[PDB]
Amino acid sequence: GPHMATGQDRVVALVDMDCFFVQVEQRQNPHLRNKPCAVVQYKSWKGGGIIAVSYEARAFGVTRSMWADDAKKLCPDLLLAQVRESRGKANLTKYREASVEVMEIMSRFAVIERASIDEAYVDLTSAVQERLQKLQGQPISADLLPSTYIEGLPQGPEETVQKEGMRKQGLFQWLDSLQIDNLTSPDLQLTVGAVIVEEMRAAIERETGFQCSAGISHNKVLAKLACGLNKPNRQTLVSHGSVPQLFSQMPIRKIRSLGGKLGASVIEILGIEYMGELTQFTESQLQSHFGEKNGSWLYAMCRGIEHDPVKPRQLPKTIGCSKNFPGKTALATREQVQWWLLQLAQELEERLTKDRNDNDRVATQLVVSIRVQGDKRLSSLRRCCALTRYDAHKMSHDAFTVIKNCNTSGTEWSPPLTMLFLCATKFSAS
DNA sequence: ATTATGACGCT
DNA sequence: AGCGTCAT
Ligand SMILES: Nc1ncnc2c1ncn2[C@H]1C[C@H](O)[C@@H](COP(=O)(O)NP(=O)(O)OP(=O)(O)O)O1
Ligand SMILES: [Mg+2]
Ligand SMILES: [Mg+2]
Repeated sequence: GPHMATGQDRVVALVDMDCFFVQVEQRQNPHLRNKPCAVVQYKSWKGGGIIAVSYEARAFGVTRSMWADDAKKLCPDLLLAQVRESRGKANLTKYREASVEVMEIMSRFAVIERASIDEAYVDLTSAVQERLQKLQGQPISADLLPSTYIEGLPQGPEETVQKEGMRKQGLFQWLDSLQIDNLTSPDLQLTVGAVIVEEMRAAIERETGFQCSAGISHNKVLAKLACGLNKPNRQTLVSHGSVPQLFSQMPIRKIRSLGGKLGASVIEILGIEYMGELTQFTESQLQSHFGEKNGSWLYAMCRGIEHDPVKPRQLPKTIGCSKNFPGKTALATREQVQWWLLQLAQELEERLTKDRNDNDRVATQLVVSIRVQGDKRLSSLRRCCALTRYDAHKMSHDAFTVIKNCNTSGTEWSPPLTMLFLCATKFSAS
């Protein structure tokens, strides 16, 4: 009763750009705007591999990982923008720089955690407290929440046939039920968080041209889940009270970290399908199947409770360059391996020198990873060496020295390499 | 031949 | 340190 935590202590948002690489290309090329469009990498094999898809193109069934030639069968008028190629490889610099634009705007509002190139978590607890104090007892107008969905609403008892009418009816029920004179009300705190996130999203769109979606809840897992509920160009508030019904039909795999083998094991060992079904197990039972850490996490998460903090980190902690060499193109000679290590190392040096100038830090460790032909894993081997100078020839020579004894017999390289990966790690202030 | 590349856990 | 998992 009075001592059971409810996981309502924080306001956390997850902001995620809508079809991000597509919007970057559409801002640059107005002919692509408001059209079925996708971003592709590498044209020669099957038209290239799609890595981002506009919502207009998704309506035809175009998806990430599809070959462009196959996407064109579903959507003959599909427009395509190609990732830049430099030194024989895809180069993602344009999208990293667009990401920095968005992250720098978000960081004006609150401390962010960079979770991917196109999304960040926001800890809004302090910002909400401040807004609630300057705005004491004032009601919250629906006009301050023009793109917000309240998950689970409307419920109960004609315009509720179009989606915007449903959105507003749900929002009206929520606001009509708020206790606005209670500064410690979790529901009120989430609502003010949503007001701030509307402002944040308006600033992003105003200052970059890019649209995004967002989730607002009490922790990162619920904010991430909420964000996807009403994409694109909308934000969703998931309250603590909404959790039982939301989770009652929510496949386990939809919760972040449960989309792989662990979630599969939860389903198979417990014989359940939905996140809410987890409430019927004791914490010790869950720890017995999934380990102490996972068991405690699952016990809390199925009740809507999670404590993982929004880490104060706007910048990536590693800077890496990778290229696959599939099928017949696998690297089979020592000259080949050395040339591609140099290409990767030259891109890496460019990115590292810029990083040192921008961010006052230097990487101190170089990690080299390879995949051997026939291995299913993303890395067949990983070895590190010191990164003492931002020099591409030195980095590539060192990488070759750490991996060269993976070569069983030469001039020749066997078995052939199907992936090379260089990663700079262990940054220190400079 | 689903690529480029991020974070973090385990031992 | 090096491998495994999960993610966009
Ligand atoms: N598996 C992958 N491989 C390569 N690039 C990828 C990728 N997944 C995503 N990207 C790149 C390309 C993506 O544009 C970007 C962000 O990924 P999302 O946030 O998962 N998806 P998006 O923003 O496109 O659409 P929306 O969020 O509206 O559903 O990262
Ligand atoms: Mg996105
Ligand atoms: Mg994303």
